Amino acid sequence: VEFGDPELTARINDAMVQVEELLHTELSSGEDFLVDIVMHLTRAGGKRFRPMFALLASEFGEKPLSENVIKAAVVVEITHLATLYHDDVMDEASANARWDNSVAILAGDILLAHASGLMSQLGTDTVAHFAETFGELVTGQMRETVGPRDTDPIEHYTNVIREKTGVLIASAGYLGAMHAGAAPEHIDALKNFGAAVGMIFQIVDDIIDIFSETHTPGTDLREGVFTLPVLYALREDTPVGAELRDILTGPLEDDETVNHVLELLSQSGGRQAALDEVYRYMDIANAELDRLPDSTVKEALRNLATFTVKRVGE
Amino acid sequence: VEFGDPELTARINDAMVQVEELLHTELSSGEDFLVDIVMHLTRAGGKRFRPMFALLASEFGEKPLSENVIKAAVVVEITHLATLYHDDVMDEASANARWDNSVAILAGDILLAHASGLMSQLGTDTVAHFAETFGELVTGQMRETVGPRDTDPIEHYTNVIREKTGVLIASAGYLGAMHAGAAPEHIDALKNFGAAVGMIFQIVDDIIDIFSETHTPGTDLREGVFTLPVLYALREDTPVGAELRDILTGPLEDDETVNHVLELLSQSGGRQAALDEVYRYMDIANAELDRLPDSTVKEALRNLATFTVKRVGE
Ligand code: DMA
Ligand code: DMA
Ligand SMILES: [Ca+2]
Ligand SMILES: [Ca+2]
Ligand SMILES: [Ca+2]
Ligand SMILES: [Ca+2]
Ligand SMILES: [Ca+2]
Ligand SMILES: [Ca+2]
Repeated sequence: VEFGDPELTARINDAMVQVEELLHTELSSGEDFLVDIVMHLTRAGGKRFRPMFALLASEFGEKPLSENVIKAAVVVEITHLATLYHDDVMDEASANARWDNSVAILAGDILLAHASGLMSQLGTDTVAHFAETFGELVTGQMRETVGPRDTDPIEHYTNVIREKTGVLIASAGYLGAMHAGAAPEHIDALKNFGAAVGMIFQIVDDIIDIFSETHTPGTDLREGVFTLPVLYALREDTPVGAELRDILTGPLEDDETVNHVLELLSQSGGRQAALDEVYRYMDIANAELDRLPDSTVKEALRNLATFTVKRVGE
Repeated sequence: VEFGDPELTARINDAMVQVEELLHTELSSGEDFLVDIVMHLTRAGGKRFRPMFALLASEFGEKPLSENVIKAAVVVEITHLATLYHDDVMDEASANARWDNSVAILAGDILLAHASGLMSQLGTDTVAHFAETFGELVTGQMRETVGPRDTDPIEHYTNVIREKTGVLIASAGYLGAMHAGAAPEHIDALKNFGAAVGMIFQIVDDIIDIFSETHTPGTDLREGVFTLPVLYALREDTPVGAELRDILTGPLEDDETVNHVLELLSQSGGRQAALDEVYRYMDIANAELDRLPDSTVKEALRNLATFTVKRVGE
């Protein structure tokens, strides 16, 4: 990406190239018929936020951007891609679709095999950390799939994001810093910062989905997914809260009902409630950066979080 | 199981209990809603052939049946269960079935997370070995899914079994022996023996599916899966080979066509061709046991293979 420091920008950009090379090698490893399938399902790329965060984190150690830092970053990104493959097959909830599903399940699995190969060269602490991280991630997908049962819907939603999204970003910071040989306190801070940042990104995304116009809103609503601002509004002891409770159980479908709900939400206190929750995570993020030495990298991380927050408020 | 040595029988049976305990702990670890799902999909158990083979293999090391041997065995069995979960979802090729599929995909994934936790305590060599093994296994499932393309159907079939089945049994022998501290030659022999045995079990199973009566035959045929004896028969320059080629492309369905094919196969040389291939693997198996010290455990392994072979010939 682009930071204040142009010296930083260049170092990082060079490392991102090394990450992309090793990643491509792994995605294209194996028997022809299998590689063909993986390459056809290749997502067409991404922002690579997770490996970049791992690279930034490594700047706090004695060996920034070293070969094992690049390898850890690739492990994190491979894991990310594997989960997308498995998540996509489940978003699907005749025989040319049952084939498509087998294929993506196996693509996700071969990716995990590749990731494990690299982790074997990174050490058992990485494997242990990965096992916990991937377990959490899978727990988040299961949690989302089963729903809130009879728990508080806001706690459920928070848990789903912490697990499905937060932990892997926390892991990028952890592994980036650890394989750079950073101090334990700094490793821990970057891990915690990643977790807080994961919460910020998702809640901000959810706010935008409901309250913004153009770069149509209400995507989550149509699918029947009620995110933080909606959950807060449904809680209110007001006429708007009451009307939202009475509508948001029945048939979700026609555009007119969706647009009425969207207006109700704009009349509710849900946006600001979600935004205050974003601010609380930003306070957490800032407290973690507090544990790190002042530097342009620290400020680049702070800005990553702050810029996201500013998409929805100040 | 039951071997000649009753002293062996007791040692092994005690270790299998320890394997079952740790396995159950892992399958039942995690959040309530996730454990509930895993336990509901628990296969209802199995023969545990793979962990038993790992335990037998460890008898050739300085530390037979030690705690890490038990842990390796559980890793192999967890991996086995994970692949079944993913394989089952693909054998499936409306919304209460799309839910069932997400669930099994995630169950297989949480199992891999559990396996990785244990491997982190077993060392990087185990993780490396696992990465290769699981990669092969996934390659076999993909290979079966895509079909033989334009390769020799017999080579394809052999590759599918070596990868889908053989490698994990080879891995049980490898890991059992290695974590017992066996000598490299012995570790290697037990690994190779496991691979040969995997081929024997599957080909014998396929022969039985076609040529036996009661403990109905032709399961694979109905599903359109042509195993070794069928592939050999389809190769023959005889009237029976010609008639099989002309039938085994068209509509596979009615019982009368199935039963006619079954009779044709009994008139062909396919059974004996498959059986000679079994004998060739048995020769390989015996050559591997040759590398191991004489002992009741060696003979128990030999008998495991020999007893299987005798289900279909002498
Ligand atoms: C593993 C993982 C988080 C996949 C995508 O999750 P998501 O459902 O938040 O993404 P999308 O909404 O695009 O399906
Ligand atoms: C991972 C794995 C080998 C699952 C079962 O394979 P299979 O298709 O041979 O078993 P089944 O024939 O019972 O589906
Ligand atoms: Ca999804
Ligand atoms: Ca969104
Ligand atoms: Ca309004
Ligand atoms: Ca199957
Ligand atoms: Ca069978
Ligand atoms: Ca006959």
